[PDB]
Amino acid sequence: GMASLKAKVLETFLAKSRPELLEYYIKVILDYNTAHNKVALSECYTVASVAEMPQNYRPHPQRFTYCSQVLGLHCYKKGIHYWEVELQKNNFCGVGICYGSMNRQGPESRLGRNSASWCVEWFNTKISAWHNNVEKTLPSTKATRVGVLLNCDHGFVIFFAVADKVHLMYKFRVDFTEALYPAFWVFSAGATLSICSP
Repeated sequence: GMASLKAKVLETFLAKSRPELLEYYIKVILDYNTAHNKVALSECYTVASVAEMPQNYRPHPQRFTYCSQVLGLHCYKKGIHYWEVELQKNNFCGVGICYGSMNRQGPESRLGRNSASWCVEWFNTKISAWHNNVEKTLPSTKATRVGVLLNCDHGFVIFFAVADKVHLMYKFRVDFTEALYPAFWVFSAGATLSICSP
């Protein structure tokens, strides 16, 4: 019964317009203590890019040591939330969510490559959705912006491509077991991920 009701709510959210999604807006700020040495933060901690000069980070237990990732400041276990990320030179980069308990060290700390995270990703300019180290290739888009709809109350996440209107990239139904952080990956030179304020 819950699964049948969840499905009807999911269809409603898949059909929402951008103004309707923006009603769930949440302000995401990047967490300085999580950024890998190769990740530079700028514009009042709303932009992540690949560092071209030393960032002079101190080692921190919450800092990613293996891959070029960074988290948002806050995590969410209740409510329904929406944020957007503008991309430049998106040859190798990723946008997703993860449990706080995701490992921050070693190969398994990569977004979508473990059971604690979900993401969409550009990889040699080709798009895929990832969870639990299982890939789903997706059609290309000319959009330069991703919208993430995180629904903790009903249990799903949706990734939208945002241009003049919104288009589905991929979704996951999940009965989440703990709070979720926005999460980001920037790997190719010149790649930038900018959190939007519309």
